[PDB]
Amino acid sequence: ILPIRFQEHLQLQNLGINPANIGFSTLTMESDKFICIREKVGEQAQVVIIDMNDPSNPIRRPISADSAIMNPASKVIALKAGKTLQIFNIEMKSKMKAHTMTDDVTFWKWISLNTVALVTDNAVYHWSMEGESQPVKMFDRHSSLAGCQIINYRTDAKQKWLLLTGISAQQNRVVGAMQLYSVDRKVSQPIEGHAASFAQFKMEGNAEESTLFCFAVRGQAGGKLHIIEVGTPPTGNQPFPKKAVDVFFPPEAQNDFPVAMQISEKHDVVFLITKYGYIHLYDLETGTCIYMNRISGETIFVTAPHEATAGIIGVNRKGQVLSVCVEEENIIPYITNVLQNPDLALRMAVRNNLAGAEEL
Amino acid sequence: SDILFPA
Amino acid sequence: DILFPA
Repeated sequence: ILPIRFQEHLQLQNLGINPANIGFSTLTMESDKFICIREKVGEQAQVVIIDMNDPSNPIRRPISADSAIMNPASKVIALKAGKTLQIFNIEMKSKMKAHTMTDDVTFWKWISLNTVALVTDNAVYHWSMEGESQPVKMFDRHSSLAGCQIINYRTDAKQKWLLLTGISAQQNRVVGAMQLYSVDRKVSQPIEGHAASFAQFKMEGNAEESTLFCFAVRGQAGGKLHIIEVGTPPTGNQPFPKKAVDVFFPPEAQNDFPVAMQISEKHDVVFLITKYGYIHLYDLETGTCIYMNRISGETIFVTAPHEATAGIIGVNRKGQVLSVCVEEENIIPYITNVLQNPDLALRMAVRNNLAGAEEL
Repeated sequence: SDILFPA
Repeated sequence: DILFPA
C-alpha cells in the first residue's frame, strides 16, 4: 500500500499540443484550474488555454505575447510583449489593465488571486489588480542572483516574506540561489536553495499559527531540506524548532536537484519533486521523510497545489499532467508498518484526523 | 494595441 | 522502480 495516490489527469499531446511547446517558457500552470500554452501555428502566435474542468475543449486565441499567465481562479489572463503588460478578462472580452514597464520582465507569476509578481533583472514588483494600482517595487534583487535563470517566486500568506529563486551553473552543477526578503525588516537574506515554500502551521500549545519557510537544496553537503519559522513568533507563541534533514539522491541521479515544492496544510506534509521526476514526502512538523519514489520519466518543469486533494499537480515535458496527494486511508499504516515509526504515525493520525493508528 | 485577439 | 498512475 502506498502513502500516496498518484494520478494522470491528461496527456496534452492528445489535445493536439505540439510537444515542442511543452516547456517552461511556453506552458504555464499558475493553479490547477488552467494550463496555458503559447504555440506558433504557421507564422501566427497563439495561446491555447486548457480548462482543467473541461479539457477536451481548449480555447485557442491569436496573441502577440512572449508570455501568458492565467489567473489562478478566473479566466483572466496576463500577457506581455517586452515591456507591455496587458490583463484581459476573456469572458468579458475586455482589457482590464495595461502597464508599460521600463525594464523587461524575465519572470512573472500570480502570487494570489489578485496580485501579479514581476521580476526584472534588477528588482521584484507586485501589481495588484484592484482599482487603479500600478506595480510597486517590493525589493531590489540581491547580487547573488545575478546571471540566474529565475524559476520561481513565492510568498507567505500575508505577503510579508518574499522568496525569489534562480539557478545557474557553477562547477558543473545546477546551483540554486534564493533571496528571502522581509517586508517588515526590509532586509534580504541570500540562501543557497533550489525549491521552497511557505506554510502556516499551528504548533501544539500555541495560540497563533507560525509562518514556516521550507526549502530544499542540493548543495556541496548533498541534499538538505530545512524547515524554519520566519520572523518573530506571534506574542505568546513558542518558536518552532528548526528542522534540517537529508534529501536523498540516488547515485544514478547525480545531476538531479529539487525543482518544485508544495505543502499540504490539510495533512502538514511537504511534497518535493526533483527535476528528473522523483517525488519525496516529508512531515512538515518534524521533517521526517515519509516516502520517496520516482513518478515521472520525463522532467517536470511546473507545479501547482492540487486544491481538491491538497496535493501537488504538475506537467512533464512529455505533456503528462500528473498529481500526487496523500492517500488518506493508507498513510498511517504505511508509516506504522513500512517505516516502522509509530510515533510519527500516531502524531499524524491525531494531528490531521487520519484513520489507522488504532493499532500500532 | 491589444496583444490578445478574438478567435 | 517507477510508479504508474491511476
